[PDB]
Amino acid sequence: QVPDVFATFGWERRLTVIHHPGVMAISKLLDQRTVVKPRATFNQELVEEIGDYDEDLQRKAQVALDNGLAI
Amino acid sequence: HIPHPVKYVGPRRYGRYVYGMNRPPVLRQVKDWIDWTGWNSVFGGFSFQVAFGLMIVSGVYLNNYRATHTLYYTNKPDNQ
Ligand SMILES: CCCCCCCCCCCCCCCCCC(=O)OC[C@H](COP(=O)([O-])OCC(O)COP(=O)([O-])OC[C@@H](COC(=O)CCCCCCCCCCCCCCCCC)OC(=O)CCCCCCCCCCCCCCCCC)OC(=O)CCCCCCCCCCCCCCCCC
Ligand SMILES: CCCCCCCCCCCCCCCCCC(=O)OC[C@H](COP(=O)([O-])OCC[N+](C)(C)C)OC(=O)CCCCCCCCCCCCCCCCC
Repeated sequence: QVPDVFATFGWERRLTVIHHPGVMAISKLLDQRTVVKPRATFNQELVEEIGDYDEDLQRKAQVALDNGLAI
Repeated sequence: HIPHPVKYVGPRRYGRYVYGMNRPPVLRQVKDWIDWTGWNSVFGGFSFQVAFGLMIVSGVYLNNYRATHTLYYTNKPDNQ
């Protein structure tokens, strides 16, 4: 059984709603930017477009794409 | 307004600039630029001057040349 919780947002002007305890835990976990990290996945179409702005990144991005890495 | 699609049908990317190689002709590039930024501004911006210029310069023929042969009481020379 999962209890409902109050989730509040804002510092001086605070808005309160009801929310899921697990969903709030995930939300705060994703706010730990140093721990949980976004990672990029490429496709050949977008790797080619990168070269128009950074040639070095295109070569490195190609390596990531060839190995199917989320990096 | 009425939601509509982007009307630009030209090339979305020329590729990385490499000492100006493998790029379209200059006039093609100018046309693509105006296509990309909209012809409505070009027509709107130039419309006022085109209208004023056409009207003033049209007087060269409508007000000056024609008029030289407009006065019906001028072709007649005196003592002739
Ligand atoms: C074999 C051939 C033989 C000969 C045959 C000759 C036949 C005749 C030939 C002549 C042609 C006839 C054509 C007839 C049919 C024309 C159909 C047509 O296409 O017309 C529409 C065409 C364009 O209209 P449109 O389709 O609505 O425009 C489309 C837009 O793209 C729509 O897009 P938009 O609306 O989004 O447009 C952009 C818009 C976007 O704007 C906005 O978003 C709205 C903004 C509104 C508020 C603005 C805020 C205030 C401004 C702030 C910025 C200020 C900057 C400047 C500051 C200046 C400081 C000093 O921006 C603007 O337009 C305004 C902002 C840009 C800057 C404004 C600058 C100031 C303007 C006001 C002053 C104008 C006067 C200046 C005078 C000089 C200086 C003192 O208009 C014309 O062509 C004009 C009329 C033509 C017919 C009358 C001609 C009469 C004279 C003919 C003589 C010809 C010669 C005869 C010789 C005879 C010998 C026998
Ligand atoms: C004589 C007295 C006056 C002298 C002073 C005149 C001052 C005005 C000069 C304006 C020059 C503006 C230069 C812009 C910078 C261009 C940079 C460049 O190299 O771009 C390359 C770029 C390369 O393209 P790109 O890589 O940006 O492409 C973008 C992406 N796609 C392909 C999707 C579109 O191409 C261009 O040159 C684009 C700009 C073209 C702009 C043309 C403007 C013309 C202005 C003069 C108007 C004349 C009107 C005459 C009467 C007409 C009557 C109807």
